Amino acid sequence: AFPGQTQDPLYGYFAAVAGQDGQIDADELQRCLTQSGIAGGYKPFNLETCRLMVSMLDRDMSGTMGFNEFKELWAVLNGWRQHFISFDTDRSGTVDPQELQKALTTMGFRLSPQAVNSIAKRYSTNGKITFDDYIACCVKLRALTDSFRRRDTAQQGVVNFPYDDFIQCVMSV
Amino acid sequence: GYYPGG
Ligand SMILES: [Ca+2]
Ligand SMILES: [Ca+2]
Ligand SMILES: [Ca+2]
Repeated sequence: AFPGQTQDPLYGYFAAVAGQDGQIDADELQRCLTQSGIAGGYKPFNLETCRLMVSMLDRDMSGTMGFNEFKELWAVLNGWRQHFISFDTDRSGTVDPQELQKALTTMGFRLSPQAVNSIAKRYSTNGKITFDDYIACCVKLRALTDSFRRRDTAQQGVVNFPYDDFIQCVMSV
Repeated sequence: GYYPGG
């Protein structure tokens, strides 16, 4: 888009992550975000979170992350970090199932509390959700809720899903 | 919807 963006201070870091083809793929992103430490600890930054980010920030349908998309990524991660810190009211560095229920309610989701508890356990070892997994969980919920809403033309909270539509929709996030 | 909504 802007060939002179080589002068941006983030460009060198972008280029190192991107390597030979000048684009960032989710594996490269995984390594980047892991070695950036942003999620804390020693575990890898969840690859599924990286794949969701590459997909959702994509501006040119390239399926890879370029420099402006990488610039946006950091702003988005900063926003999520603030959102995470804010619902981590006991400052454990993790979001528990009760903390998650509040976060999701505050975002306007209207979910069965049992289901929230189940979801929390699905994105953690012991109910305590790390930053990378918090993003994955919340983004997936929004994407699936959005997909459902678009198909729910009567706004009746029930969708008729033909199999093909169901599979393509769910398997894509 | 990749930004937080809360
Ligand atoms: Ca690359
Ligand atoms: Ca792209
Ligand atoms: Ca906590």
